[PDB]
Amino acid sequence: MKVEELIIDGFKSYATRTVITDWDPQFNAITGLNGSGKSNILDAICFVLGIASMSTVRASSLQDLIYKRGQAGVTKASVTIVFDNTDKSNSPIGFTNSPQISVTRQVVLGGTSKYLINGHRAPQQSVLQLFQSVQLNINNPNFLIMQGKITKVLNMKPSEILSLIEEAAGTKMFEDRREKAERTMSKKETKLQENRTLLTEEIEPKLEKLRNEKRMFLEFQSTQTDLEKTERIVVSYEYYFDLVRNIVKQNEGIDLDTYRERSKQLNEKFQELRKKVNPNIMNMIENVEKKEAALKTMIKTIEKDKMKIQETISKLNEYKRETLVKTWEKVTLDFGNIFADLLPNSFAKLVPCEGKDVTQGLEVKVKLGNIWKESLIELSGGQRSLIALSLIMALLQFRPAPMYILDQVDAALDLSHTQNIGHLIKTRFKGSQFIVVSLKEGMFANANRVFRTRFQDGTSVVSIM
Amino acid sequence: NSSITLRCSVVEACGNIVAELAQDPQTMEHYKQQIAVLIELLEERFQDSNPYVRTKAIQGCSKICDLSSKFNKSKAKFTSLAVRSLQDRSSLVRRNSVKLLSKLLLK
DNA sequence: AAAAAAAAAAAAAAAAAAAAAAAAAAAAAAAAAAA
DNA sequence: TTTTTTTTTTTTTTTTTTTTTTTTTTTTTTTTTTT
Ligand SMILES: [Mg+2]
Repeated sequence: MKVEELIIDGFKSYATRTVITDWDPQFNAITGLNGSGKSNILDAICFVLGIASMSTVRASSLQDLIYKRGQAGVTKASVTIVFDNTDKSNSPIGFTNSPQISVTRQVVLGGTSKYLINGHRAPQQSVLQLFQSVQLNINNPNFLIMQGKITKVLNMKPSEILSLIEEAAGTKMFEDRREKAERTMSKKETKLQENRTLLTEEIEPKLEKLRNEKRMFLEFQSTQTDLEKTERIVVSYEYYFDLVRNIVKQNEGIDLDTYRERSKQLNEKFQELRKKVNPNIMNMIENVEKKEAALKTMIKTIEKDKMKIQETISKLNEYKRETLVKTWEKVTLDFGNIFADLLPNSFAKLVPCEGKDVTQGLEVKVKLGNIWKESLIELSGGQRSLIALSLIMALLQFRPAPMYILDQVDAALDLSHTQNIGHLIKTRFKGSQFIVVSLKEGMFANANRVFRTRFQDGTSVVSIM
Repeated sequence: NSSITLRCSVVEACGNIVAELAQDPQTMEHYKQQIAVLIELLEERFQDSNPYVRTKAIQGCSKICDLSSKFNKSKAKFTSLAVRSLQDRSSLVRRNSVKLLSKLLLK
């Protein structure tokens, strides 16, 4: 995904529609005076790729990214980026049949942002999954060194140095999804446990009361048949026009008073069981029996579902660990060789922490000569810049991300190492689009494309120098 | 009942049940107070907590005001309730009150 | 020609992550006293 | 003259709360297709 056009509308120092074209796929270099808008170009690229923590875009809010906080006529802030797809090997999934991919993020005042791909709207998970497939994740980057953060890559905790190798291996998108999966499964597990204890306390007691009144309803239906036989015989015998004669000549000579008090003693049980049990309890108990059986089948399938998901993530963790070790060996070898080529008579390796495992975190260890540095706090800003640059280029040598953004990685390097970094990006590390902001001429004089940035009339312009 | 949906249901039910009993020769003598208590109930439901019930009340009042063979006394009270509720908190109840005022001004 | 269905937008409430601030513990450095 | 003890200061790590943004649910509005 080589960037071909970048369209910035209403961003931090950009008040108009600025369209930057003529991007060379090998090495682009942004220059200009101080306060011109170079890091705002890189902040626009970070913003179109998606940020959560707005301190890396240098804002305290989202309306702080619009021009003059949106209170100067430009009430919207939209960033458009266009990617070329003549190389289908680094193309994302599903977008192979489109030679150009446009992504735009818009934010207006008051509300929050909204994304669109190729003109058509999309939520943030779609564009985040689009950019997390060519390892262009901004929320945990292995390609973005912002301004003043080149001498601080070696100050990182071992989980972050592990996460860079994890993003190179391809398993960081599995790791954050696995942690989200465990959290979501815990929340749905306590919800299902509340539902199970509600089923145990509130349903089956009422179900056995329903079974009790079911068997009393069979008794009441026996008395129902008793009424519609005996009371029919009774009202036939006091009615006495030929059918009543035919139903008299089967039971000739039934005693009147005993039949009358038997009718009364049947009707008193009837006026009791009329307010005892409802006459439609059989369809009701069939309905709630089907509901309880389907409910318990659902709970069993949910439990087997959780067991299958848990055993599958436990099986995937082993392949994650094996590809992490296989990535880490090649990356630390190329780390040592690139640091030996940049700074002569030196070496650097990535080592698992003392006593713990490789998948717990990694630490940089630096050799200058034949002595091992016990702590890397005693190194200069230029040496730490070279170790950080050699680590990022080792991650390039494993699996090259398409866009490497470097905001002033040469602020602590001398005039020899700056020209050597420019030469090694122009010659050796082909295979990625480099967007470097520099002020030292030895870096952007070895460039294939140079964009000057200037401040005029209240806005910023980008001129192809 | 604390559910919003059942309150909006029964408010729309009163609105549709007054709005259909407008053809004359069986309405104003067969049921006279059962329809007046529902008109008064739709007037009282302008003050419910969730604004969807207020919106359903105003919409029922606006579909009452179309067919007028009777209850022309109630239209002035609907006008008073609409100009009172023209400055509520939700935009939905305000917009539907503008629609109700336009409906009673056209007719 | 009208009605129904689907998609998008709006409002209110809740949750998660990051940043800033605060507190506690550990280590280092300096000064003084005693054998 | 050296070691030990006490006090003070600084740095790092961990914890807590709030804010902003995002997500979820329901309802409303708009557009398109079918009877
Ligand atoms: Mg800058």
